Amino acid sequence: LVAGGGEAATSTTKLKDISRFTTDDGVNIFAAGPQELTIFGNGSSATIYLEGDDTVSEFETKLSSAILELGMGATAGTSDEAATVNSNLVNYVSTGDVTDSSNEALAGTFVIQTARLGDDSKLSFIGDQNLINALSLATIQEGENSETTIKVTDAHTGKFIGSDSVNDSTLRGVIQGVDVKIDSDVGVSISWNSTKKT
Amino acid sequence: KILLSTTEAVDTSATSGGGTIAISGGPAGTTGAIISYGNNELTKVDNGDTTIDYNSVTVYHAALNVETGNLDVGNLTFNFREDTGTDTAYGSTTGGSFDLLVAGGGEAATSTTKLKDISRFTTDDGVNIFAAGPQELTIFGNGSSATIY
Amino acid sequence: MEFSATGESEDIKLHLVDNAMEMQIGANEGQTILANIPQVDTTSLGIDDILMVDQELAQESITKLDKALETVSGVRATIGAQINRLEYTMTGLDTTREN
Amino acid sequence: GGDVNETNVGFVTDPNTLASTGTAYYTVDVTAGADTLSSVATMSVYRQA
Amino acid sequence: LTAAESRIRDLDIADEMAKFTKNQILAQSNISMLAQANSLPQMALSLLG
Amino acid sequence: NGVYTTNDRAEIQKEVDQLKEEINRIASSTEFNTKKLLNGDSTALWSSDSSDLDVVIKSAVAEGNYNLNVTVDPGKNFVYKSDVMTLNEDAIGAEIVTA
Amino acid sequence: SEKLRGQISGLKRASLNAQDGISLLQTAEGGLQNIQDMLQRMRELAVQAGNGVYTTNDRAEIQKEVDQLKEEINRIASSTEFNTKKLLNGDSTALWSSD
Amino acid sequence: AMYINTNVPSLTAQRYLGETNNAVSKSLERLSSGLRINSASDDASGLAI
Repeated sequence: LVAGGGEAATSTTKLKDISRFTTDDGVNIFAAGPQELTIFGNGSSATIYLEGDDTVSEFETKLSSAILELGMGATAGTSDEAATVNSNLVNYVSTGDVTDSSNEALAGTFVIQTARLGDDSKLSFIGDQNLINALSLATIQEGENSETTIKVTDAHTGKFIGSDSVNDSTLRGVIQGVDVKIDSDVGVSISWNSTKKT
Repeated sequence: KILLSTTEAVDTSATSGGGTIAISGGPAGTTGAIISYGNNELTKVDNGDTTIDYNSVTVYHAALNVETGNLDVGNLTFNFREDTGTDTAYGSTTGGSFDLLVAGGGEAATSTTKLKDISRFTTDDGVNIFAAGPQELTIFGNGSSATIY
Repeated sequence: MEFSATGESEDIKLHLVDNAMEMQIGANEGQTILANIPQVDTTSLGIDDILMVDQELAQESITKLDKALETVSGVRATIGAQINRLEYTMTGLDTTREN
Repeated sequence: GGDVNETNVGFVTDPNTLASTGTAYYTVDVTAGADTLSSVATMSVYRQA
Repeated sequence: LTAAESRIRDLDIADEMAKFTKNQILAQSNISMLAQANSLPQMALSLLG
Repeated sequence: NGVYTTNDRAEIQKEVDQLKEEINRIASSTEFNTKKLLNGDSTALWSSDSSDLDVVIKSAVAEGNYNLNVTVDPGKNFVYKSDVMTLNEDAIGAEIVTA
Repeated sequence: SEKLRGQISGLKRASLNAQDGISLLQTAEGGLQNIQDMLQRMRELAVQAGNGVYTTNDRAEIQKEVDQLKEEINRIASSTEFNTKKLLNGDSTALWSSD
Repeated sequence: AMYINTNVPSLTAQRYLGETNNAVSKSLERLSSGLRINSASDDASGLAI
């Protein structure tokens, strides 16, 4: 199927041709040279370089690898579940792959998700004003925190000491003078549903 | 103490689907046990491109020390091939042998761990105590004292 | 004209070592400060092949000049951050000395 | 030691308390089906004095 | 734009002059106190001795 | 105040990071007679086996070894969408489409 | 007393070392300021040319002085010095070579 | 308690005089130059704008 210009872009279109990557004066961003993009998350940062000749699929692959470098991706479950989850992190929807009443109900858009819960899943983007404005990111879902049930008992006799149900996973006020922090990647299993794409 | 290994009898001759794993070697030169798997339990099937695949299998191994006889138990996870299979029947697998090297122990202290690798034996400034040289320890009791290096 | 691939790949070798700057900032083995200064010249700024002969290169020239200016500003402000940290850390040494 | 990958193992993860010093190499035979029998072999013994 | 840029040029000189005056006034008091502090101890103790 | 682009804020972040490093150093460098004061060495002393548990000391703690049991109820994450991208006036695109 | 006197001596040494360090950064900042000053005149003379009233000789007249300015900026890039240790020419971070 | 060569107040005065002198010098430099930012360390965001 040959789709002309003036229409949804395809998977092999070069980045120097998209309409959103030219200014009002007709000078594309990639004229001077390759562009930077910095991503902040999980108390870390990463930097990628874009050149005006790569296609969209290369952009998706680079973004997926950069995100997985931060460690936000699937943990060392090391199963095919992890491979599929890693591959379905950044998605591009073509004309022949639209699904009604789903996150991907719009044609030719990038969908971005992460593999952690709550505030840990917030991403921040830094770059040139024109590039950031051209990307025009938007939010369709916001994160929520978890509920942790904690019980404490002695290690030699087993006498009960205390229990709590917390939200930020910080055990406070049960052991005298000590606060304990427990990570949020404990006791969770992740799966991927392609029938609904979630 | 006496330490033994035990083996089970399996058919291991199906249309396809699995294989057997055998761990051997080590500083004690042990010849460990052999285990067998079932059908479609090592390699999965293609889904167009598969974007490269890997399956996971967990293995536990135990060793015995010769002077205190304290047992050490460790685990590993093998990742097996992307996607095999006959003409949409059951799967496929490849046999052979290769060599493996280890570094560190994991998240615990093993019986044969080197004393310069314990995280508790370094200060907050990044310098380890033993870098300068040997240390002295004194024990007092019952009106007597002793010193060790 | 016809250009063709040679057909035999080429091999190159590169040697790289570090020459960073150390700063002793304490009275015991271990506490220090590291210092580095990025290499800056015409080649680093990427304006080696700027040309002014015809009425077509000035626009690219202006773009490249903007990029070089923002890079130099970033470097200078990094140096400023370093100097501010050192100024703040100088006085605690004398306070501890008095105590 | 010298041997080429005749099998289809990608890599190994999660090494945890599997002893250490990594010098006496390990043999991880992956055989593709062979009849197995019931048997026993003495692994080790330990005496103090 | 040149009005906008000429808002980070320099402070209204009056505040700078005030800071300078206060600092210059306080310096002399520091000097006098340091002189008396140096004077006191040797003299007093050698008087005791 | 929004008059700054998304680069000035990263520039500020660099200096903020340096100040954080300095405060960490001064927290971890205090000393008297080989006795570190502020580094939690004056009240208690803790250690655990897991690599995902953090402990902060506030006041006097009692003693002993404890066993903890955890149960989890999950939440949700953030989902972002980018905008529609189209072609220019002179572009040609091809795709493999099924019907 | 021995431990305290040793620590005091170390403190004095670090106190001197701090200012000894700060001087170098001040010098580098001055040099970078001069470079930044030149680049802006380069930009203004760049936006100068680009008008069509001028023949191909006026642009050559501009080009000669632009080349001279580039040579001067290269000289100032390669001329900075402190105690027989060049700063800006990548001799403070790394060292590379190839055949 | 009277001692010999233990003049801690002299050290305190020396330190305070140090801050006073540095502040005076910086104020003099700013006034002579007639510019707010100067150098590169007074403000990190004004330079780019």
